This record gives sequence, structure tokens and C-alpha cells, in this order.
Amino acid sequence: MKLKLIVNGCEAPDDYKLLRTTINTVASLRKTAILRFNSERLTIISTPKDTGQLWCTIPHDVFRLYTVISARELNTITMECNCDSLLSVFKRYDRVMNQGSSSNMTIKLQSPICALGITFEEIVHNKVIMHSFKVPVKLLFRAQDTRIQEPMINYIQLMMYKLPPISGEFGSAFHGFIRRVERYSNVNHIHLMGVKVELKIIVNELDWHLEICWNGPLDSVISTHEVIIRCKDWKVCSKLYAAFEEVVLAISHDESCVFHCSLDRGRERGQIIYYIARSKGL
Amino acid sequence: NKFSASTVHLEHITTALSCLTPFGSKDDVLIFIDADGLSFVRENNHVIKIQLLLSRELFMSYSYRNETEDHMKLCVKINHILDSVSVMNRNSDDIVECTLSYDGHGSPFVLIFEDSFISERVEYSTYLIGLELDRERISFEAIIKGEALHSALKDLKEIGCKECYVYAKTEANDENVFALISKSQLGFSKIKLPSNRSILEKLQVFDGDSTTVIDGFAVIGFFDFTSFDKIRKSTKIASKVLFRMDVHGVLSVNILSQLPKDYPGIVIEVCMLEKESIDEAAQTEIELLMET
Amino acid sequence: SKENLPWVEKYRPETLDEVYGQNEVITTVRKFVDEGKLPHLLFYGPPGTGKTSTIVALAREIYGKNYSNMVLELNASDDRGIDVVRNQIKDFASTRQIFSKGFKLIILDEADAMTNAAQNALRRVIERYTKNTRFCVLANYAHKLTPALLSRCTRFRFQPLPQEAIERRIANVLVHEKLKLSPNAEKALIELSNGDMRRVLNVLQSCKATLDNPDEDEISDDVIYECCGAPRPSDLKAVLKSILEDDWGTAHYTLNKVRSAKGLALIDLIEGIVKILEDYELQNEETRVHLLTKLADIEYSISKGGNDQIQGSAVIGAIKASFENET
Amino acid sequence: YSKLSDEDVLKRLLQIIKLEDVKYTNDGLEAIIFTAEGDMRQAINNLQSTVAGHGLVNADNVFKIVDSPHPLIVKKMLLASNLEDSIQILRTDLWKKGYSSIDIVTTSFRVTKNLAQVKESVRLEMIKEIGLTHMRILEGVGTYLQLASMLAKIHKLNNKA
Amino acid sequence: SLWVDKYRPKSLNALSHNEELTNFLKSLSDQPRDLPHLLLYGPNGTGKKTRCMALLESIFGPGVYRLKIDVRQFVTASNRKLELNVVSSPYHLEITPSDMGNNDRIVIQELLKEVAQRYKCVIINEANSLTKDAQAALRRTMEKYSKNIRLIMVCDSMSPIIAPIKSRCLLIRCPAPSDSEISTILSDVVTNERIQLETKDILKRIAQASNGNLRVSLLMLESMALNNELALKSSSPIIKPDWIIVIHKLTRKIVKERSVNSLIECRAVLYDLLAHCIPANIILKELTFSLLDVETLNTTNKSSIIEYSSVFDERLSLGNKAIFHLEGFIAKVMCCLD
Amino acid sequence: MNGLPESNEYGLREVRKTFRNISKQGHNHGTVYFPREWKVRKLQNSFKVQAEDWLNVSLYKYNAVHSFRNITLEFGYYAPLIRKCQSYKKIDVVDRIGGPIEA
Amino acid sequence: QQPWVEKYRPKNLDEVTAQDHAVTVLKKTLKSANLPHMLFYGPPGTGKTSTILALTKELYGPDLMKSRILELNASDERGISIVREKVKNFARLTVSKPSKHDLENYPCPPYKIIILDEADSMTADAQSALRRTMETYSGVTRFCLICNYVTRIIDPLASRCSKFRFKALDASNAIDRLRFISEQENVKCDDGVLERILDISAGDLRRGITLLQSASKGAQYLGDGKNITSTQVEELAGVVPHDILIEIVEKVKSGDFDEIKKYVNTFMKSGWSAASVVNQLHEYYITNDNFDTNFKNQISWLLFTTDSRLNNGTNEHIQLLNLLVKISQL
DNA sequence: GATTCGTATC
Ligand SMILES: Nc1ncnc2c1ncn2[C@@H]1O[C@H](COP(=O)(O)OP(=O)(O)OP(O)(O)=S)[C@@H](O)[C@H]1O
Ligand SMILES: Nc1ncnc2c1ncn2[C@@H]1O[C@H](COP(=O)(O)OP(=O)(O)OP(O)(O)=S)[C@@H](O)[C@H]1O
Ligand SMILES: Nc1ncnc2c1ncn2[C@@H]1O[C@H](COP(=O)(O)OP(=O)(O)O)[C@@H](O)[C@H]1O
Ligand SMILES: [Mg+2]
Ligand SMILES: [Mg+2]
Repeated sequence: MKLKLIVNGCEAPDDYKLLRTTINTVASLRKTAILRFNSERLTIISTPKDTGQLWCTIPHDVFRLYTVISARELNTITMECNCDSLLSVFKRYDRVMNQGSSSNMTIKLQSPICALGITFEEIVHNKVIMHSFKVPVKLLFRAQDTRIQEPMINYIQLMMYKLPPISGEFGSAFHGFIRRVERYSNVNHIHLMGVKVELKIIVNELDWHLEICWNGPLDSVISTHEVIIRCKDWKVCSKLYAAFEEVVLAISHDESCVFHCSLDRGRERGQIIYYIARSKGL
Repeated sequence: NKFSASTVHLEHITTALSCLTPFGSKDDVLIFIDADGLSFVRENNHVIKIQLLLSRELFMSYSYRNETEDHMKLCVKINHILDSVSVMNRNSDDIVECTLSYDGHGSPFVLIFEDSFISERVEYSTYLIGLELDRERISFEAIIKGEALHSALKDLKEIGCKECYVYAKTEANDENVFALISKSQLGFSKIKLPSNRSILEKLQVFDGDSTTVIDGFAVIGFFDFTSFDKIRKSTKIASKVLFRMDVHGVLSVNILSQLPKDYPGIVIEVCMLEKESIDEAAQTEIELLMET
Repeated sequence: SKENLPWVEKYRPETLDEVYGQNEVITTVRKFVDEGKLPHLLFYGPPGTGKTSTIVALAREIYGKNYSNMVLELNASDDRGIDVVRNQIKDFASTRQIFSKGFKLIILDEADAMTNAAQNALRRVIERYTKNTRFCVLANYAHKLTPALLSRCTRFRFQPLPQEAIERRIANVLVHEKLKLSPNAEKALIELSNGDMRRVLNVLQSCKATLDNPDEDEISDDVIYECCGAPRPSDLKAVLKSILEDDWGTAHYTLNKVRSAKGLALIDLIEGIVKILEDYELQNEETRVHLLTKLADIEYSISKGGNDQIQGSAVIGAIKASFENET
Repeated sequence: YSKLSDEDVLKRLLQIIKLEDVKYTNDGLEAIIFTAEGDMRQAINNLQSTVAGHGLVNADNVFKIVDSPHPLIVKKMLLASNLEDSIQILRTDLWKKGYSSIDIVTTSFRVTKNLAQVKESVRLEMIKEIGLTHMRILEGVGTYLQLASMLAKIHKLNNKA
Repeated sequence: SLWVDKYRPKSLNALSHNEELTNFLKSLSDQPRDLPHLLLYGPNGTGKKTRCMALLESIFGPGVYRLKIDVRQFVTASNRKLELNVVSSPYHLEITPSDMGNNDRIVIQELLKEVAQRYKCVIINEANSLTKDAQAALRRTMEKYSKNIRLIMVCDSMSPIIAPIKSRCLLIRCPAPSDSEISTILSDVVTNERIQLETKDILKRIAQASNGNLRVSLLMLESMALNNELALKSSSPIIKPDWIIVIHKLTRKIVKERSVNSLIECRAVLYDLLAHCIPANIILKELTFSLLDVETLNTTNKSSIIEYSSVFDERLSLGNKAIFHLEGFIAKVMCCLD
Repeated sequence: MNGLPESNEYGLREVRKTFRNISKQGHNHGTVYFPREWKVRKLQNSFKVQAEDWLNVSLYKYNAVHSFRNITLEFGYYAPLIRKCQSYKKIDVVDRIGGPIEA
Repeated sequence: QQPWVEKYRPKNLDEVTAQDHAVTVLKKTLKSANLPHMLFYGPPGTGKTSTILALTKELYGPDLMKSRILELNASDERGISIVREKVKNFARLTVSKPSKHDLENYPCPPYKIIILDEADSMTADAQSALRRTMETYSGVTRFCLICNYVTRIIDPLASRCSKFRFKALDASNAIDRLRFISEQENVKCDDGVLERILDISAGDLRRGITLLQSASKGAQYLGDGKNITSTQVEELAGVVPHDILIEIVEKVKSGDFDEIKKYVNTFMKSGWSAASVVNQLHEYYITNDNFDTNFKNQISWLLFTTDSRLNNGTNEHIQLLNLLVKISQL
């Protein structure tokens, strides 16, 4: 039960941004989060158990040092922590470099309920100001960890859409297309449309209809695909799309929707998957 | 279609429709369509009414094929209309092109937005389908700049202001005073506008006939601040606000917010009723505090 | 497009002189209007008596053209909670008149469905802003209103429509629609109306639809009974005679034959027999009790449903057992 | 505050007549007081309606514009000796006058709650019968037959068996 | 496990206690495309559920018994979590109103809306437990979604089922077997597992002590077999449910002592029975019938007892608190017997 | 009477009349107590939990759908007896569900 | 394919049988556009839903129906809020413009219809809110209320809505429809059959059609190619055989409590419904001429009380035993 | 409102 890690944001930008995006997403989704510290990767899980699940994979090479030892299988240390305290710590550490610094963030598991000793340094202008934090966490049991599993997705009718990268010419237009439905206050369900490439956002109600359509170029990696989902999950999808260049959208006919985000670190690639159940039936 | 119009200046439409946000958040909005343009008339509890005037010159594809009637009236919701005109038309290279459409009775009010990359069609079903001051009995007339009136209204809002008062008194020495006395948790609150011509450009007090300019007498207006705050967002974009009130207790606000070179701004007309003021001794305290 | 409307919402009176039946109330409110003083009116009566039509015509007469802004009408279809009463009603009855002077009119249609807190808040608005605003309350059940609200409101009782008002309205409808009505059908229609004009209008529309060719064809009592599915008086008299005089088997046969001849319902026969037996002279006072009680539970059981033949046999047995007390 | 007496109501009413100078009759003033039932506002409203609708205030005009209080009619109906008189009163005074059956049942319950010169067992039996009738009215069966049956059962329990 | 499910006939041809009902089920399963909604009514423990499962196997093939137990969450008009268990299987759904009370309308509404979207058969055990609102939704749900769903509900004493539902279903009756058929089934069971079985008369005793209940008879047989050291005796006592013994003791106390203190003791016994989650309607039924087997009561007393039983079970059906009606029935019996 | 005020009035009036008619001087009354219905509800909740456990173990180790009605009638007493001899002569639930029924 | 009840559902107003008055009124409403608010009430399985669906089909056609009809039943929430927002908004909506095909092939009335099926399950507050909703928007929206119990509809709504009672479908009413269905489905029956079916199916065509379908399925399973007899019909309808009823009457005649109790236990062991046997006993006792007037009155009241108790979802065994004991002491 | 036990006062 000896967990210790060191994070340096300035040394490696992309994976630190991935970690910050994962923390922001799990904080925005719901309170508390599951941190599974496997010996070769760290998985951050937000399980509400209709509401979606976020399964982000963070390789061990992301952090400068990843000593993980426990009596469980493959040194699996599973912990539940409040995202708000971790989010506040990460905001402080982000402002530490924003004011100008390159100090590392040391995290140790100092003692079932434990706490992480997230301590880092900051220099104003040549002064030493030690920032010490202790976030109370609970230690999930081994069987309780086994009760949490990533939901597999069937491929019988599931169809992939390769959304354009946001760094490209069409990326800003596609981001505007995604957020075009967010400017309506009285929207709770978005009914997607894909026929076999077009992505259509349809919001049909008693006395008003909406027909947002994407006329730009799109790719499907390698038939109608309709699923109606809540608007709050679509906000999370839009937030994830902006922070990831490689974004893959999977739509299942009246079953589910999958928002796949991948960060090409090559090296093991960091991936974020947001499984979303249909709010209601077609 | 019986009516069609296309525009590229969606920010102006967005602000004009957001001027109606102080009114009912999710209620009905009634639209006239004629050759001069289209108008949005909104009323609340039969005590206050707002009205927009979007001229034809503002649009660049105004057609109005209708010939059976001089005007076409349709009643729809306002919130989804605001969200539709809330595109903000970013990415200046590719301007969003709106297209309002209506095909007579039984047809939805279509709002087509084209970005050459994103196509959005919004349809609104129509529903089944007054406060005017007489232009002969005006008690007072004032022309106030929009910024000062907006600041006064915001300060009144920030101090509660359950009730509000309007003071308008002219003097023989060409001195004019205009103040907003308010009832709130604080007690007696006043906000007197400057007598300079930069803000109080004109202030004329009449004898209830709109002709004789009488001096030394004050016009009192007792208005519920829930109705008064409806004009706060209208005065935010106003360049000059025109104030008029007759003896019948009706307050009319003429918002003059002076993009196409031919259209004469957006005309916003707000008409508001005056409280009964059963207590006759309240006005006595108003004038006593005004004299000091 | 008044020809595209149901007859109930086609002959709604537009003026006070077009409202029949409640002559006293109409004369009183007309005297109120001519004198220039109108109290806080309260209209009470059974449905279809003409309360909404009367108050709407009164408001139109008072405000000929300013009806839109001088009248605030709220009913059960709109929310009338504590917040609506606190805000909207106060704002309407707190501002001055636009240019019509007089007073502001607030109509509370079906005020019996309002909550007690709403009425408690409304009583102070009524008694506070009465200088420039008058309230009208329409209700069919007075037990659902606060006693204070009844205290501050002048109560007007809308009686069920008498015969002559029904005759006059039916004559106007016949003149408008170019229809003919037999006097026997006229008597049948008024009896089934039960002091309701809406029922009369609906039955007249159904009878006009029943005729193969509306013109040159009179509406007889047979047409009325066929359209509305009600038993004829002769059928009721025959059934009562068979129950009272004949034995059990033939009385059951007569009831079954009468019911199966036209598909009549047992509840309609029960109501007809109750109406006929009320005119009977019973000298025991126990037959009355037995009849009323047994027929009441039988009617209640029919309302909850069950075996129809068992209920008919129960009716026959109840009548026979009750009339066995007269010896 | 107790209920206003007839004398005080009469004094205030007479003050209002003297201030307004309208024609009145002593029988009419007595009828106004009787209809008011100790309510001063109701008396003023009834008097104003009578003056504005008919002018001279007599018993005829007052009883032609305003109605007798239905609690008293219900109390008279419940205290009838034989069933025929009670049935006739109920019909001709509540059913032909346009009173809802639920109103009649609630008024009967209140009257029985405030009914004197009756035995406790009789009072509770009539309360139970009124409650059963109230349940039947609430469930949907609101016909005149239910009220007639309630009166019949009340008379049966009154005269025993 | 227990012998009740050990010898449960899985197939249609394995049902050998009704014969005519088996032929009728074969007639229904000949062409499943035109199969209407079915309602099975009969005595408890007859085997109606076994017939339904055998019919489903005859239609959809073996595999209907591959039950997966799932957990479902529902929300009423207000914010509330309803943890309803669902025992679904290929082309088969199971719903029971036992766990859910007055909230039984929204759960069946959501479940049938989701399942209804060939057809999928839905089984509703204990159809009498619905509160006349789930029935109101169900009538339209089955009338409009008859193409993609079929409803087969089992029940006993179908009187509390509303008329439109009974009109929308095929009425199938499942009579309880005779004592000889129960004895034959028990003989087959004891042939499959030898139990000595000294005399054939004890099988008839078990059959007569169950009143035509297969489950109760099998439970009795297993209980005697396990208690008598894997054997059986001609003089072995008849084992009966504990609440039956308690109700019999209550009847004996009522017959012997008739007083207010005895009334309070009877109230305590009824409270214990209610706390043991035994429904009050069958408590009244068993108490009434145990009173009628008392040999010291004349015909007038028995008639008064049955009349009070009818009045008070109607009152309990139209009531809210069950203790009032049970106490009233016991007090009326005491005041009639004295 | 579905909680009508007439029901409460009639019940209280009948109780008071009954106790007034039989009232006599020198009576020695007893001590009143709160109703025990909440204890019965708690016992029913415990029985519900135990029956849910029985139905879960009966639907996990094998496939057998039994109704809660049958659990309360027969399986609450017969099945513990089966599990008793089966175990002592040699499943999880061995005691009578909700405890034994006394008197 | 489909069950015969849904397969033979009427498509036009002509296919609806025995309800001549309402069908004629709706047919004349087709040639006009002054259709009032309708209140369809009657026994179950009398064709109210079929009639309203046929009228809806004829008025607008398959295309305009989706835009001009709103249907709410007991399977969806119909609270006071639902009535105050959804129904009011739909009634306030402007009538959709018909197409050229719709205006050339269908009458296309200038109003729309809101159908509230199973209106007996609606609370009084919802109906109170519905009152002015129908009254105000009568010229742009029409209302149809379908129920089985008239008393569950409040008096103002019954006043506003036109009443259309649906007659119970007896043997003479629906014998033509049953014969047509049997001929179209190739069903062979003896003389007097389908008449016993309509007699057992008292005021219900759905039950009679289901019984005919079940009898046809049984005959097809038998494969002998023989006509269906009335005996088989009574058996699958749940009708107690006459021998059992005769034994019941004989045991009731001898007023022994023990024999009656034992026979009632044996009878309820057979799963017979108490309602059917009570109806059969009522028919036997009222029809028979061996009893006098007083006995017939008492038996009628006892059977009425037993039927009312059974309709309240009580115990069948206790009610049947009490009824038979009361008969034995008559 | 009732019972049961303990004090203060007449
Ligand atoms: N006295 C009357 N004279 C003429 N038509 C009448 C009269 N009373 C009722 N009617 C007709 O019946 C229709 C319904 O009556 P309304 O006055 O609108 O309802 P109401 O009488 O207020 O009953 P409630 O209590 O509101 S359900 C009117 O539109 C008229 O067509
Ligand atoms: N007059 C009729 N003509 C033809 N078929 C009819 C008639 N009445 C009923 N049916 C048949 O009865 C079955 C059900 O009819 P529905 O109209 O849905 O029942 P219902 O009248 O709504 O009774 P409910 O729903 O219990 S209130 C269908 O198969 C119809 O074909
Ligand atoms: N034909 C049969 N042969 C043998 N056992 C049967 C037969 N029918 C039913 N059973 C037994 O009845 C038991 C349960 O019956 P069940 O289906 O629960 O009756 P119900 O449906 O009335 O509740 C099963 O365990 C099964 O062994
Ligand atoms: Mg009205
Ligand atoms: Mg129907």
C-alpha cells in the first residue's frame, strides 16, 4: 500500500493537459471519482451506478515517477476522492506555472480512509513558498473494484464517425456545429441522425423543430443510426472534443452513443471514452 | 411563401429581441408582418406593452407576397425565437445568413440559418390570436440620454425599489428638475438627473393639453418598479430616451437607438400604466422632500 | 365562421337581452349598470344556467370596445395559485384605468376550484382596491369557497331554466336553422334538459343530424328518443305495470323485451320509474323508504357496474317487496 | 368578537338609511337582518342591492332578490316529522332552486353537528348516514335519488323500527 | 434443490394432471401467430405457472427457463428510486406486483413501453394485486401494442380484475387435480427417490391435507421424509403450516372464552399474524373456515359466522387498516356465540 | 369512509355514547397505551428483507421463481424445515422467516 | 397473423354495427363541419374506440391524422399540470394547412380533435381545467371523451360534451357481424351457435370474437372437420355445466350446513368463477316457476348483494358459501 | 383524561 507519484506540467505538456482535462470532466460530471492505480496505467472512472460513464486511461509514462505497490493483483490501488479538492489543487498548481515556475508536484499516499500528500513549490519574484495539501480519500476494496468494469459495446449496428480535428480548417466549424444546440435553454433531448456522411442534430418537440446539419466533409473509419440522448452529456462531448485532436464518435441504433477521445503520445496513447446511454427510445 | 426575408446582421436582431427578455421569459409573442416591416408586440398583465419596429430596409430580401390582407398576424413563443436568433454569427469570413419565412395561416414560422458548412432549419408553430396614450393630454415630455437613465434604473434595481416615483417640474428661470424617488427597504431614495442639455436635453411640463408650457407645477407619476425595470434593458442600447405621460396615468417610453445605411435604427415603444396611489399623503412627502 | 361551430358555442348570448330564464338577475344587474354602481357580484347555480354568458355580456355592455384591457378573466384552465393571485391580480387591480374611467372588472370563472390560500389572499385585494375594481365570482359549489369571500361578495342565484325560457331558445334555434319540432318532441326535449340549455342544444343538433333530409322533415319524439337513447314514457308505464301487477316470470320477460327492443339502459329505466313513483300516493311511508333505499343502492351498484340481468331482477324484486308493505 | 346582534345591525342599518335617504319598510329591514345572519357586510350588500334593484325595501323585494339562508332550509328539512314533507321541502327548496347536492350534504352535516333537541344516538346515526351519502356523492352518484334515500334512512332511524 | 422444482414438468407433454387443459394448450400452441392474451385462473398451487412455462417452451422452444435476474430503477411523479427486480428470459418477461405497492402503475407502464418498443411474451404473476390503475394503463397497452407483445397473467379468484381487461383476454380455467392424481405424482416422486413408503394411504392423507395443492403436498412429503430419517410411517403426524396451527388455536380460544380480555388476546394473535406478513383476507378466510369445523356450534351460529365473514371481508376489501375489520369480525363471532 | 370528517365524528360519537351508557360510579380504569402498529410495520419490513434474501439465494444458486405470497404462506415455514434436516443430517437460511409464530 | 379482435376492427363508419344513432350522427357530421364535443360511454367492447378511430380516419385521412389528432389515454400521465399545459397548448395551436390531395379526397374540417380515452380515470381537477379549455377553443379544437362509467365524468363536462350512449351488443345486435367473421374465417358451427356465444358475451363483441377464435383453433387442432357445438363453447367460456348447477340446487334444497360447505369446498377446488355460477343460479331461480313471489324477491335481493360484493374484489369462496347458505334458509 | 406514588398543608 505504498503509492507515490510526481507530476511536472512544464516538462511534458500534452499528458498534463490530458490529466487536467480528465479531472475537469470528472468534476463536471458528478461529485467523487474512482482512481484505479494499476502498475502500468492509471484509470480514472466516474461511475454513477442512464447517466453516462467516463473511462479515461492514463499511462504510467505520463508521470515522472510511478511507484505503485500493493498486496492486490498487479498492485491495484483503488481509491475514491472528491474531485473538488483535487480540482482546486490542480488549479493552484496550474497558476503556479502561470505566475512563472517549473516545480514538480509530489504526490504520496500518506495514511479504510487515507489521504494524498500533494505538495509542490512556488517561487514569487526567489522566495520559497511550500504548498501542502491533504485530500481525504477512501480505499475501495478488491471485490468492490471488481464490481466496477468498463461496459463493452456491441458492433452489430454501431457505426463510427471520425470527427474532424479541431486544429484543421473544418475543426472550428465542426465545434460550432456541436455547440449549435447548446444555445437553446429549453432543450433536454438531442436526437442524432446518421444515414449511410452526415451528422444531423434533430430536436423535435410538441410545437417546435430543429434541423441542425453538418454540410462539411466528414470521414467514417472502416444504414441509419439514430439515438436520443440528454443535453448535459452533449455538453461533456463538446468539452472533450475541444481538448482532443483525435475524436471518434460511435452511434448505435437506439442503443447507446460512444464518444472516443485519443491522445497520440507516440508510447502508449492516452484515451478517454465517454459511454452515453439513450435518454429514451426512438 | 407569403413572406420571406434574409439578413446578415444577426447581432442587431439578437439585441432587439433581447430587449424583450425583461418581459415574460416564456410566454407568447405576437408578430405583425406588413410591407413596412415586421413588429413584435408583447404585453404583460394588461399593464405594460412593448413593441419593436424592424424596418424593411434592415433586411435585404424582404418580399411580402401577401395580398389578401394588409398585415399578417402570428402568435408564437419568444424564448425559442431568442435562442434561434442567438447564433452570434462568429467566424467573420463565413457569415450566418438567416431566412425568415411564413406561408400564411396554418404554416410554421421558419428560421433558416445558412453557414455554407452548417444548415439549421427551425420551425415554430403559431397559436390562435390598448395601452396607448392619447396625443392631446400630455402632462410632461422629457428627452433623456440612454446611459444616464440606464444607470439610474440599475441603481434603483440594486437598492430593491419596491415602488418608484417620477418627478417633472419646470421653472420660469429655464431650470428643469427630473428625479426618480423610490420606495425600498432603505426608505426614501432619489436620483435627480442633471439640468444640463447633454443629459436632460428637453423637459417640458404642460397643463394636460400638450400646448401650454406651464412652470412651477410638478407632475407626479407612481409606477410599480416591476413594470419600470422592463425598460432597463431597452435603454442599454438607447442613444436617447424620450419620456411622455398624460393625465390618464400612462407612461410612454420612446427608445431611439440610431449595418444597413437606409434603415432608421430600431424603434422600441414601451407603454406603462400608473399605480392608483390610494394614499393621498404619500405625494405630500414626495413634494416635501423635493422642495428641500 | 359561426356555421363551423357546435350549437352550444354557436348560440352563446352576446347581449344581456339574449339571456333567458334569469329575469330577476338580469334586471338587477342592468339596474346596477344604469345606476353606475356595481358591487362584487357572485353567480351561483347549476351548470348550463347561463352564468358565464351573462357575465360576458354584462362586461361587453359596460365596456363596448375596451373589453380586452378592462376585463381580466381567469378560470380553472389557468393556474390561480397563491403566486398568481399575489402578483398578476394585484398588478391588474393596482393601476389606474386607461381611458374608460368606470372600474376594472375581474372575472373568476369556476372559483370553487381555487385553493383556500388563494381566496384568503384575494379577499384583501377585493376589499382593498374596490374603489376602481370590481370582482365577479362564478361557482357551482358554494361549499368550496371561503365564508369570508361569500361575505364580501353579493350572491346571485342562477335557478335552473324554466319551461318558457327553453321554449323561447328552442324557437330561436328552429327559426335560425329552418327546422321543425313537434309539440310532443318539444315536451320530451324540455323534460330531458333538466334545466340545462347545453343539453337542449346538443340534443337538437343530434336530432337535426338524425333526419335523412333536414328540411321538409319534422322532429318527432321518436327521433328524440332514438337519437338520445332514452326510454319512451309508454315503455316506462308498461314496465311499471308489469312489475306491479304481473307475476315474476312475465315481468322479467316484459323488462327484457322492452330493454332489447331499443337497447335501453337499466339506469334510464330506474330514473323513469323513480320519477313516476314520486307522483304515486303511498299510505304506508315504509314503501317510500324501501323504494328509495333499494333503488339508491341498485343505482350505485350500476354506477360501479356488475351483472346487468341481476340488477334488473333486483329492481323488480325491490319494487315488489316495497309495494308488499302497502298490503 | 361575538356575532352581531339584531339590534346593533338594525341601528347601523337605520343610520345608513338616514344618511342615504332611501325608502324602507320595517318588515323589509327585519328580512334583511334575518338574511344577514349576524353578518354586517352581508346586510349592507343586501340592502344596497335591494335599493339599487327595486327601490323601496320591503319583504317582497328583499326575498325576491336575495334568498333565505340554506342552512335554515336544511335544518327544517332534517327536523320534519314525516318523510313526505321532508322530501317536498328538499325538492322544492334545494333542487328546483339550483343547489348542488354536495352543498346540501355539507350543509346537512353542519346542521347535524349543530342540531339541538336530538338524542346522541340519533345524531350519530344521522351523521353516519350523511357520511355515506357524502361518499356516494363524491364517488360520482350525485342524483336526487341519493338525497331522497338519505332522508328516508334519517326518518327511519328517527321513528325507529 | 427442493422437490417442488425437482419434478416440475418442463414440457407441454410432461403435464399429466389436467389432460383437457393440456389439449387446449396444444391447440393454442399449434399456431402461435394468432395467440391472444391469456388469463389463467384457478386454485393456488394447481400448476398454472407450470402450464404457462410449458406453453412458452412449446412456442419458443427450450430455453425459456434460462432466467437472468436483473435490477431495474424507476421514478414516480416525485423523486424516488424503485428497485424492482426483473427475471427476464429469451422471449419472456416476468413482472410481479408483490414487491411494489400503489406505485405498481408506473413500473409496469415503463416496462411494457420499453419491451413493446414475432412477439415477446410477458408473464404477470398475481394479477389481482393491481390497484385498478395499472389495469387502466394495461388495457390500452395491450389493445394498441398487440402486434409486438403478448400478455399471459396467472391469478386466483379473478373478481378484482376489471371488466375491460377480462374482456380483452382469453379466459382459461385450471382446476385443481383430484386426490388420486396428487397421489400418483407423489408416487412418481418417491419412485424417483425411494422413501420406503410403508403404506399408500399416507400419500392419500397428504393429498387430502393439501386440498388440491401440489406445492403444499410436495413440501409436506419432503418435510416428513427429512424428519423421519429418509423414511415414512403409517402413523406419522400430518405436518401443517405454523400460521394454520396459530389460527386453529385462535379459533379454540374464541370458542372457549368470549370476553374483552380474550378479545385483546385475539387482537395480539392477529397482530402477530399480520407482522408475519400474512395477508388479512386469507387470515379472515382461514379463521372463518376453522370456526365452521367446530362441532360444538349449531347451524344458526355457523350461518351468523359466515354472514359476518362476508360483511367483514367486503369491508376489508373496501378498507385501509386491516386490524379494524379482523377485530370486528372476531368480536361479532364472540357476541353471536355467547 | 376514506377519511371523511363524518367518519371521525361518527366514530368518536359512537364510542362516547357506548362508554357513557355503561358508565358507573366506582369504576377502576386501566392505563392507555400507544398503538403497536409501528412495531408490526417494522416486523413486516424485517420479514420483507428476509424474504428478499430467500428469493435472491433461491434465484442465484438455481433457477426457481417463487412469489412473495408463497414465501409468506408456505416457504416461510416449510423451507427452513427442509434446510434444517438437510443441513443437520448432512442452505444458508435455516430459521423461520420473520421468527416463529407464537400463540 | 393477428388476433381476430384486431384483425376485424372496423375501418369505416359503415363497418360499425348496432350503433346506428351515433354512426348516423357522425356520418352527417362528415358532410358538415359543426361536429360538437362528444362523450362516448357504454359497456366495454361496444365499439367506442373503433367508432372514434373510424371517424378520425374518414375526417382527415392517413396523412393529416398525425397533425390534426392528439390522443391521451390511461397509459400516460393526465394530471392537472398535463391538462393545463399540453392540452391547452394543443387546443391553442393553429389548424395545419391541408394539402391538395387531402382537400381533394377528404372533407378536411377546419378543426382538430383531442381524444381522451379512458376518461373515467381522470381526476375532478383535470376535468375542471378541461371545461374552459373546450369552451374557449371550441371553434378551433374538438374534444372526445371515452369512458365506461358516466358518473366518473363531472356534471359540467357531461353538459358541455354531447352524450352518445353505445348500446350493448346482444345476440340480435351483433349476430350479423359474428356470421360475417365466421364466414370470412371459414368456421363451421351448428344451429344456435354464435347465439350462445353472444349470450355468454353479454354486451361484448370482443369476448365473443375471442371465443369464436378459440373454438376455431380447437376445431383446427382436432382436425376432424366437424362443426363446433354449443357444449364446447360453454366449456371454454367458463360456463358451469348444468349437471353441477343441478347438484348445487339439490344440495341447497336440503338445508344442511355441512353438506353445503363440503360441496362448496369441492366446487371451488374446480376453479369455477363465482360470478358465472352466481349468474347461472340467478337465471335458474328467476326462470323457474316452482317458486313463489316472496322467494323470488328475496333471492333477487340476495343475488344482487352477492354480485355487488363480488364486484368489489372480495373472496369468491366466502361469498359463494354465504349466498348458498342464505338460499338454503329461504 | 386516567392511574400511581410522593409531598405540603390543614
Ligand atoms: N339563459 C340562457 N339563455 C340562452 N342561452 C343559454 C342560457 N343559459 C345557457 N345558455 C347556453 O348554454 C351555453 C353554456 O352556458 P354557459 O353560461 O357558458 O355555462 P354556465 O351556464 O356558466 O355553466 P357552468 O357552471 O359554467 S358549467 C351558452 O353558451 C348558451 O349557448
Ligand atoms: N359495433 C361494432 N361493430 C364491429 N366491431 C365491433 C363493434 N363493437 C365492438 N367491436 C369489436 O370489438 C373489439 C374491441 O372494440 P373496441 O372499440 O376497441 O372496444 P371498446 O369499445 O373501446 O371497449 P373498451 O375499450 O373496453 S371501453 C374490436 O375487435 C371491434 O371490432
Ligand atoms: N402436471 C404436473 N405434474 C407434476 N407436477 C406438477 C404438475 N403441475 C404442477 N406441478 C407442480 O406444481 C408446483 C408449483 O405449481 P405452480 O405452477 O406454482 O402452481 P400455481 O401456478 O397455481 O401457483 C411445481 O413445483 C410442479 O412440480
Ligand atoms: Mg362557465
Ligand atoms: Mg377502448
